[PDB]
Amino acid sequence: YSGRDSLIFLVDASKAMFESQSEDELTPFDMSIQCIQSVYISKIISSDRDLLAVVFYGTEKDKNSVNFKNIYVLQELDNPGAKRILELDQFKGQQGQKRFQDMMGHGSDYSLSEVLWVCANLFSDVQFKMSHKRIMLFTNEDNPHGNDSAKASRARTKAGDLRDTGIFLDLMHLKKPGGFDISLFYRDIISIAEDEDLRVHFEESSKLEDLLRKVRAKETRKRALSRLKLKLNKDIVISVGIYNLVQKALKPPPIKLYRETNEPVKTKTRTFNTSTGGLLLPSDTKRSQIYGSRQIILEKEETEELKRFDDPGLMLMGFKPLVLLKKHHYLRPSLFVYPEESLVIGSSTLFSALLIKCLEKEVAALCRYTPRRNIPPYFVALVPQEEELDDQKIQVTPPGFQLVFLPFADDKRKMPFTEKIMATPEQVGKMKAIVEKLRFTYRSDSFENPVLQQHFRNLEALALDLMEPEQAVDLTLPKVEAMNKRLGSLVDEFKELVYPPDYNP
Amino acid sequence: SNIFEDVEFCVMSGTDSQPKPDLENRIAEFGGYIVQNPGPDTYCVIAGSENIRVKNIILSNKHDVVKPAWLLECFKTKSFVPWQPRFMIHMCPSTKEHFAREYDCYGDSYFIDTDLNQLKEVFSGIKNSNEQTPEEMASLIADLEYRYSWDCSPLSMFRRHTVYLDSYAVINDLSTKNEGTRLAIKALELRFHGAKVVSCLAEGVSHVIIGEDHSRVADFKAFRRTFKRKFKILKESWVTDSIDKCELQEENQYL
Amino acid sequence: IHWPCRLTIGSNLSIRIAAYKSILQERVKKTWTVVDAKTLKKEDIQKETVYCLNDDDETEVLKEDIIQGFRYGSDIVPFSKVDEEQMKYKSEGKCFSVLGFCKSSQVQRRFFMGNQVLKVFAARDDEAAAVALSSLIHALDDLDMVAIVRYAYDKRANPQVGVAFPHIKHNYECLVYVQLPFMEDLRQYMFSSLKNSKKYAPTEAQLNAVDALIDSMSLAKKDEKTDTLEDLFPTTKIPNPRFQ
DNA sequence: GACTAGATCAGAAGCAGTAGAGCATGCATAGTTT
DNA sequence: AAACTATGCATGCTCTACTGCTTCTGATCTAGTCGACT
Repeated sequence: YSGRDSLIFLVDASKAMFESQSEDELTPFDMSIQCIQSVYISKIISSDRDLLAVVFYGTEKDKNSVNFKNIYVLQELDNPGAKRILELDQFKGQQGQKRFQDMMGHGSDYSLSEVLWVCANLFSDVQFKMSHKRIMLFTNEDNPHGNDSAKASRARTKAGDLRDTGIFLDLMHLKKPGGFDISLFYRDIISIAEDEDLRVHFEESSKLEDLLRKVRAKETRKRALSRLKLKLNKDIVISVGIYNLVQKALKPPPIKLYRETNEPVKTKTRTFNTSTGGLLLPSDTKRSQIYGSRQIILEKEETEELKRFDDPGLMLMGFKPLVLLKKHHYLRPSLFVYPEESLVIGSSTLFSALLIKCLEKEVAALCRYTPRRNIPPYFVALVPQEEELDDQKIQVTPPGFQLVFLPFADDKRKMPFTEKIMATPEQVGKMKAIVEKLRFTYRSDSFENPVLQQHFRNLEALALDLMEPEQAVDLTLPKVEAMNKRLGSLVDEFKELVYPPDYNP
Repeated sequence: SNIFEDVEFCVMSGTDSQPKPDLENRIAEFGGYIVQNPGPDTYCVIAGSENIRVKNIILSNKHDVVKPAWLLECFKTKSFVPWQPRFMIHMCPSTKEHFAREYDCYGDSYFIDTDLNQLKEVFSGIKNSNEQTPEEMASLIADLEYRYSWDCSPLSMFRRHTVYLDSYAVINDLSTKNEGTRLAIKALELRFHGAKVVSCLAEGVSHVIIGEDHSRVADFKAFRRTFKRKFKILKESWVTDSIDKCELQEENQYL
Repeated sequence: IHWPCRLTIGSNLSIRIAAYKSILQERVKKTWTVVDAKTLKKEDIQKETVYCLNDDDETEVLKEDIIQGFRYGSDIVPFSKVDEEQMKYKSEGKCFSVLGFCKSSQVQRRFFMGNQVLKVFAARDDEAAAVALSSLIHALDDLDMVAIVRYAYDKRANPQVGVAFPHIKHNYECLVYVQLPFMEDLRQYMFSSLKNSKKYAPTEAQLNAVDALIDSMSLAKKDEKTDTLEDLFPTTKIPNPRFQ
């Protein structure tokens, strides 16, 4: 996946879209606006490098690069921002609905071929490389050109041309009084038609709920941290890329702005002699270390040379049984090693053979790791990983090697001496009962970082000028109420068995 | 025309009739310095909406939040108008101390008099409270009227004359409410005109009104004997004449 | 040093515990000092930080005229430090709460996060706490379970979700705590399958050669006197060569 | 010839992640004074 | 014996360099159209 993502929102502006069947139900136009705003927010948080556009068709006024009638391009393909979100929200309310009607109009003839043509023109106007070209059609009508067949053929031809070009189109059908029949006219326009999505739809599209589900997490495309070299011998060599399947999430770095005008300010640093008052360079400086009364002076190049043992890469040392790899011997997050094949040919077969043989023998490959030049070597273990996929053939664990850092002697610390005190069988049984009561299934993505979520919510409130920032419920709390209600009298019995009455913990 | 001379101004107005750019341009052209964020030099920040930034500024008691109406009025008169509690959404400790001496805790002043609109705004600022009681509130109102000689009002004529009406067949019994036609309306009007009507005949009753039903006259005449203070039985014509003439008629002509 | 806290399973049960740092990367504490080339003195070197606007004139701004802000995509929104401190997530410091108990198989090493491993013992000179902790450890070991818990060093420390598992030795018994990843710290990378691949299918001779290489390079010996695996190249006991 | 187009390949900016340096600050524990 | 002070440590924050990967941009080669010439 190389390039950017392009999304164009097509919101129909017919009379039927501006009417609500039942009370306490937002009109389809407002629902589309909210969905667009949610998508904009999700794109801003996850990846702001993508391009989003908003185009309205069926309006009285027209604004297009070709001067097509009855089409308005509210926002051209550009990176999302708070200004576009506010502009969309301006039409959110009923007063916003009136403003949209006054400044845009509604209830005019339109051609699907025309909107597809303007969308294609917008796509062709992007100078950046687009990995995905997508269009979303928000419309509750299923038979727009029911009074004319030539327009239907023109729309079919335009949709076919867009499909051939590589444009991927979706129809976000909304609620209709009578019902939505995709099989009537839109079946031949959607890029992919599902067999299930054939019956008449009397409710909202399921995609709308997914779109409205805001996601707050940065999405990073696949990228190799380093294309290192694995050397089984001074002559045998292969190339392997290193990836970080797990990486700590940090909030975006702050930026300095000028209070008076709120503009970026450049930060610079300089070094000069207090006597000569002239600029100095790193090559005109020495590093000093004072131990007691003695002073030791070394050049910067010498200090860099201090931590130089071997060239960057991985050097094989041997194979060790997996039983000898302690679970508690953890120092840094593990990495993933996968064959590259873009540098040396024939490495993939060797990697596969090594993986299968290590899995059969249950042996991890011990190696010396030097991620970069002038970096002290470390001892790492590569444990083979078996490609694991859950139901419906979705991968959950890729095949390769898991690189785990083995702590050195210095990294280990000695604990204070303690006297063992065995627990009686009754107390162990009570604890077993408590644990069984508090049983729960764990998954890798069952918790959210409260700090990052709160920061994102605060930034959203600041940018959109919202009244207050919606408090983010944190799942990291132990919800003591439910645990107490579930345990019952087990805690009291355990305290009586273990804790003496005159303890007061 | 530099009434504003080298003054730092922070505007943070959102949803309002006049948007931010117009206010910023007017401030800039009116010899005034416009800054997007507040600093130690800024002396007041304009806010027409209670957004997150305004709330944060309010919580940090180091700046004054002013409604946009203050700037609009300043432009209207082309002069620097002194601050008032109406325009101030927030008050820094220095400004709070300054206003405390000159102005009452509410939006009212001690020196400059008050007008109809100003008193309406002052009453708007004070929010309703429920620390009073009907009986004590009525007593306080009566004392206030008596102290300042407010007994000449037409709707407060019956302030100091409690009236009990024979709307119940059995006295001191709420379950025997009668379906009278004239009596109910007369009681309603009497209570409207400030009179006090009590469903229970207690020692505090001072006047009694009885309609065409003369059967209960003997019962009232017997009851009043035990009472330390004897009430008076008056016909329905007394109250009607009082309303017609807009003053309290003498009861001797209707006893 | 020891970090004291209270392991709480609910709102009533609480065990006084002390946590030490069993494993932590060692770094040189002495830092290289920049000195002048000629006089070899730190006094004759000064590092200054200055800020200027994005203009040719290079307008100078005082350090007190700079406001913190954040990028929201195509625009930058100011965010004052005081405002951030007021609006930042706040939680009670020094909390060690057991969120729940899960099968040890559900927690995998590859998901371990953080740069430290904690060893949790019972409070010193406390018989009741020691007995309770021993009972909990034995129950977890017998049931083959680990405790998903919430850990926070102090008020400022960001809350963390971690896994504590039993560690029973004849000399001593304790709990071993290692941080776990959040849903935002997981990367979803798709890798092409190697078992079903046809272009990179090794032949039987290649597999036999790899098996011979693995057998020849084994670093562990099966001592038959006790029928135990002895490590010939233990890398955990070797000191860090950088310090030497 | 001349030019403008078109394509096409080599260098620079941005990003991500790591290490090394210096500090805020609060939570614990050892020592001194009343 | 209790209150105040001292050191000591840890962790999160900020900056500056360092390296490696990905994407955008500027310099360099040819088809077509018009024109010049013998």
